[PDB]
Amino acid sequence: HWGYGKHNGPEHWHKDFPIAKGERQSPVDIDTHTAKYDPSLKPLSVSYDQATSLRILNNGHAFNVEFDDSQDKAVLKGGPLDGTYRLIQFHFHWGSLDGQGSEHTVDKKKYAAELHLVHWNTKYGDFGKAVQQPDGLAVLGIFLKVGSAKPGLQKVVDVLDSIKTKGKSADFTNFDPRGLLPESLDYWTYPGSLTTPPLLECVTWIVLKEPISVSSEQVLKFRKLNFNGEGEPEELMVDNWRPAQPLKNRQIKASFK
Ligand SMILES: NS(=O)(=O)N=C1NCCCN1
Ligand SMILES: [Zn+2]
Repeated sequence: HWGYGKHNGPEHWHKDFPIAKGERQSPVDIDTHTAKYDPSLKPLSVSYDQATSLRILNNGHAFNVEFDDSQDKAVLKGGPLDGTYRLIQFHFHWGSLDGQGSEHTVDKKKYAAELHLVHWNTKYGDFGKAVQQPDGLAVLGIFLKVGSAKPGLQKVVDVLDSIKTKGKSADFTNFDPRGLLPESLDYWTYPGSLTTPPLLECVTWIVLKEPISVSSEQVLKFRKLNFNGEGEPEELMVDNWRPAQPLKNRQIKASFK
């Protein structure tokens, strides 16, 4: 099964998932000079005041903070999107070192990590149907740089000891994802894919320009997680990022001048 190692990592995924070489794969490098301001875009509406977090899970690839998506409670609207997208989970990608870890890059710069808030289009009724559609998902991507601590991340960091290994989960109610957002909602957007198998080409990506700052100690605790299950030899969960993929026939649009 797929992973991030030399024998099962990104260069191998195309054998089981041929769409890995498709026309709208993610992530990509965002060339800031080539992206074009689009005055047709609207501000992003991020409405997370009623979000209901439930659980945090180590799935062997990353950890997911899961939300109750049985009602419009935490939704993304506006920007490039038509209609309403419900938050289902967020997770991160990160490196073994502070100079790598993001999936998207900005003028080839790698950030220490990247947060993905995953939302599905409510017109398709749930997530499994949404992933079969070209406009099924919207992923809000936020870069993490190492600097000052992000207070709203600390509850996540402090629960990681309890989900060290693959398949472990813990209650994670009453978490407010508003505390993971930067001040500005300026963004880039393009049509892409999931960055993990099955790599489905269902995503409108919305990548914020402003990174959030996290402390070195916060990201160090991400790097103490394990890819392996309990009782198995320890494999640190680091470098769980897919590199940039060919842009092919796409244009990245900017919401800002
Ligand atoms: N990293 S990612 O693009 O968000 N890929 C995902 N794969 C499975 C479903 C949700 N997300
Ligand atoms: Zn992701």
